Amino acid sequence: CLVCSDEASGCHYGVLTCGSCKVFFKRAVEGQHNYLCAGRNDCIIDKIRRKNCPACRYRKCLQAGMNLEAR
Ligand SMILES: [Zn+2]
Ligand SMILES: [Zn+2]
Repeated sequence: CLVCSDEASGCHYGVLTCGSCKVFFKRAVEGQHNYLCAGRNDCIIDKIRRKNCPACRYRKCLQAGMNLEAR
């Protein structure tokens, strides 16, 4: 993961965030779109690898530069 650092794979979504955040982005993209954090001033879904905010993960998938159809 470009973001979290939970090893990722290239695949169809290109941008190699972990498999989950990709499929996630996908279903997100699709239904639950825009995940605007806990707006808790740039929440970390990283370093320690704890999901302090699921919303924030999508936000940083963007930030990482992860978009659905292989950005
Ligand atoms: Zn990830
Ligand atoms: Zn967050």
